[PDB]
Amino acid sequence: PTCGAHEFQCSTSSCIPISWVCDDDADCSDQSDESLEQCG
Amino acid sequence: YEHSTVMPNVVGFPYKAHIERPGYSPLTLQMQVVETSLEPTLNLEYITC
Amino acid sequence: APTIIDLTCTVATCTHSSDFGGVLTLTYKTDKNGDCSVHSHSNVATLQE
Ligand SMILES: [Ca+2]
Repeated sequence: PTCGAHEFQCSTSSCIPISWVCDDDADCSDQSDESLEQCG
Repeated sequence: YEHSTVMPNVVGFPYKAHIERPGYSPLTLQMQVVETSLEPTLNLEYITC
Repeated sequence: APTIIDLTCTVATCTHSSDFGGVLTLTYKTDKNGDCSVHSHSNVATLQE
C-alpha cells in the first residue's frame, strides 16, 4: 500500500502528510515520523 | 483563589474540603487537628504555705 | 482535502476573560489525515489558530 506523492508511510503502513515529518510531533503510532533515521 | 470553609473541632477527625474552580479540575484538601490547647489569663492574688 | 461528515461541537469550560479562556472540542468522522482551515463565523468569539 504505497501512499500518495504527498504522504509518508509509517512503519505500521499508515499514511501521513509529508509536512508532518520531523515536526517534533508523534503523528505515527510507532513514532516512525520522528525516527532519528528518517530525520537524519 | 480565595475560599472559605468550616471544620469541626474534634481531634483526629479527617476533614476534607472540596475546591471547584470553574477553569480547573476540582481539588480536595485534608486538614486534621492533631492537638489543641486552651490558655487562660491569670492574676496572682497571694501565696499560702 | 479530507471529507468531514457528522461534525459536532462541545465546550469544556468557558470564562469570558481578556485572554483565551475557552476550550472547545470537535468530534468528526473522516477518511484521510490532512489539514483543515478552522474559522468562526461570528465576532462574538475569536479563535486562536
Ligand atoms: Ca511527526
